[PDB]
Amino acid sequence: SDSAINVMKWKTVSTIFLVVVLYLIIGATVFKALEQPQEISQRTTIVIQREKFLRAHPCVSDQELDELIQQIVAAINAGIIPLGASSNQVSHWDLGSSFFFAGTVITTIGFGNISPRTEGGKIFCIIYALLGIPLFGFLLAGVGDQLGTIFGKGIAKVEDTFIKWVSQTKIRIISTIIFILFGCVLFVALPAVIFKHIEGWSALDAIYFVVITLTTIGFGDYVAGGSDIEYLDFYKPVVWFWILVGLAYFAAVLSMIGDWLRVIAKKTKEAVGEFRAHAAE
Amino acid sequence: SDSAINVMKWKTVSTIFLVVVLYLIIGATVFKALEQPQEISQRTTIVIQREKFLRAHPCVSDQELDELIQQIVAAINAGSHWDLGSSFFFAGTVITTIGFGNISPRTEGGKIFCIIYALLGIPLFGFLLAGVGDQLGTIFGKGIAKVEDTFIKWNVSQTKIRIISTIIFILFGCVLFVALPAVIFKHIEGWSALDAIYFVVITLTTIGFGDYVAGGSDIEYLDFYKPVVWFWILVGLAYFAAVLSMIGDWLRVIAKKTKEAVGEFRAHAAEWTANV
Ligand SMILES: CS(=O)(=O)Nc1ccc(C(=O)NCc2ccc(Cl)cc2Cl)cc1
Ligand SMILES: CS(=O)(=O)Nc1ccc(C(=O)NCc2ccc(Cl)cc2Cl)cc1
Ligand SMILES: CCCCCCCCCCCCCCCC
Ligand SMILES: CCCCCCCCCCCCCCCC
Ligand SMILES: CCCCCCCCCCCC
Ligand SMILES: CCCCCCCCCCCC
Ligand SMILES: CCCCCCCCCC
Ligand SMILES: CCCCCCCC
Ligand SMILES: CCCCCCCC
Ligand SMILES: CCCCCCCC
Ligand SMILES: CCCCCCCC
Ligand SMILES: CCCCC
Ligand SMILES: CCCCC
Ligand SMILES: CCCCC
Ligand SMILES: [K+]
Ligand SMILES: [K+]
Ligand SMILES: [K+]
Ligand SMILES: [K+]
Ligand SMILES: [K+]
Repeated sequence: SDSAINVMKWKTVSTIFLVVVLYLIIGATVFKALEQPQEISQRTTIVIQREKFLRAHPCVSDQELDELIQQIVAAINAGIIPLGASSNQVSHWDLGSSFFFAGTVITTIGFGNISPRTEGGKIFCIIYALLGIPLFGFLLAGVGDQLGTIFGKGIAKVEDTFIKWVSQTKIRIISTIIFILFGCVLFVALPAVIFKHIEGWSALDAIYFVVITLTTIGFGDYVAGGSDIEYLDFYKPVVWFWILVGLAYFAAVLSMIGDWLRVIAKKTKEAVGEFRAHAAE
Repeated sequence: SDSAINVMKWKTVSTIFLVVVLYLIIGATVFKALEQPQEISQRTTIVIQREKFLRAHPCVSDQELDELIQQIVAAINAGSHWDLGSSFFFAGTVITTIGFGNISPRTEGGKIFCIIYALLGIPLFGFLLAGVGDQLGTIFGKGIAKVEDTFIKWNVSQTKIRIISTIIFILFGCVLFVALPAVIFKHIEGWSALDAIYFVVITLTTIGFGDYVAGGSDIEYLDFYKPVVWFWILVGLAYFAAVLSMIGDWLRVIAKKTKEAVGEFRAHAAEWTANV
């Protein structure tokens, strides 16, 4: 009965699909609740700034002012500092910043502050990604293993001394607390602190940046290394290492969260099974 | 000997690490080769536009121009972006981890929710994309039963015909999830042929720079378009997940082969040099 299990499978995929549809709608409405207000205040007050300089200089043709801004915003995506007081500039595609970019491709973070303009750069980026991504995978997989076997020796010692007057599958609960507790210190708390100090971001922004980057979402609204500050270059390498090990960590963490849902889902599926079966007496 | 296998493992991780380091350096140098030129041409010609705009409108003094650009850079950090739909789109960029980021949260609350929404969303989406995988896999599973019947009752038989199947997967696959959608994008968005395919690959690999985004400009869109892209993403992401996984396995193989080919090169360099 091969098609008997296939009918069961399509029934599962579909309910999850609808759960995910529903999840997007909830999310959609909570984001627009949160962001539509500040957007409206900032759009009224940017038209306030506009009319102050629109009529304060009528001798500018005035259909060309919105065309000027289009030439600035188009050119900001390639990354420019168009000013008289700072017309000498650093490079976006120097030795290092192209090494950084290559990293955003293979990890699939893809911040995208810097991205290829040349038709060749795009064609190479496509080739570089398709071979790079799988390749990086194996490293991040091995970075997983090692870091796993490190914490494997770390729980042998702590599941020896906590052998008091002891269940097997309940000491699993105490281990996974030590994974999340120490884990959020090493790959989230401590690095966010460093970022707060070095970059000059808010406490929230750092942790946000940590999570957005290590989940490989990589908006790129904040980027470590991104501004022209000073930089120790003890710094930037330490971040490469952080990324290597942080991405490993979040891969597990997300995988745990995944399994918790599996469980929560059985429970809630059989709780509805109960709710129907009693349905008022 | 438990530490005997651990030393083997760290030896594996390291060579891969150095391969990946080396891969970034090659890549680094090919990107800078490619992009440092266009950067220099665009920086000269943006200072040409700057000094041209003082002269072509002398009404503007040099001191108000630097104040204007500060109000544009201020306004670049904001930009409706968060309408009914575009917040649904955003939520999608979070869970798929494409994360284009054309639209991103500014409010301290939006960031805090985004963190919570991502950590529970990402794993959840995974299961769907996993199931979308299965089904699409079992569809093409019936599709190869029929085509491995009519071609396996005659010419050159087994162990080479696996090579012909995986060509049919990639050939048809690149039509449905790369060629055909890029065409539609060329027509609808008005991108170049290259840009479409670039956008397809950048998005379906979940890299998601966001230098191009389907739906992103303020054009008349047909109500039918944007949903059809949601579906494409759902099934395209599934496809590329396998494709990347294949590419991964090819490397596994290429790596054994190249490891034993060096094993050969050494072994003759040996018993050609013992020959005195
Ligand atoms: C805007 S810029 O391109 O001109 N400036 C730079 C920006 C960032 C970096 C860099 O390497 N940061 C650490 C890092 C490393 C690897 C990965 Cl995947 C992610 C991260 Cl955050 C370097 C230069
Ligand atoms: C400045 S804007 O944000 O308002 N413009 C938009 C940009 C995109 C969309 C949209 O729905 N695109 C289809 C789509 C769906 C889900 C995912 Cl993950 C990716 C994609 Cl490309 C809508 C508006
Ligand atoms: C296991 C219970 C569910 C929630 C556990 C949350 C702990 C991890 C959060 C990491 C954020 C750092 C705290 C903020 C310090 C300024
Ligand atoms: C100084 C400002 C610090 C702000 C700390 C707020 C961070 C809270 C993050 C929420 C943790 C989510 C855990 C549950 C996910 C399953
Ligand atoms: C010891 C591991 C060797 C693996 C090297 C694989 C190199 C892949 C190059 C891809 C050619 C386009
Ligand atoms: C990008 C690198 C292309 C392949 C380079 C060859 C790998 C050398 C290490 C193999 C030793 C077994
Ligand atoms: C600009 C400094 C970056 C040096 C990189 C060193 C570690 C790379 C590991 C992939
Ligand atoms: C976060 C809301 C999910 C609701 C799911 C309902 C499935 C029976
Ligand atoms: C002192 C050890 C450093 C911890 C690794 C993460 C650093 C950003
Ligand atoms: C070299 C033995 C394997 C463990 C090494 C960890 C080094 C950070
Ligand atoms: C099999 C083709 C479906 C996706 C094409 C439309 C996406 C732009
Ligand atoms: C047109 C340049 C091609 C780079 C591989
Ligand atoms: C919020 C989840 C509801 C599942 C029945
Ligand atoms: C707007 C969501 C529809 C997905 C097919
Ligand atoms: K921008
Ligand atoms: K991204
Ligand atoms: K991005
Ligand atoms: K990603
Ligand atoms: K991404």
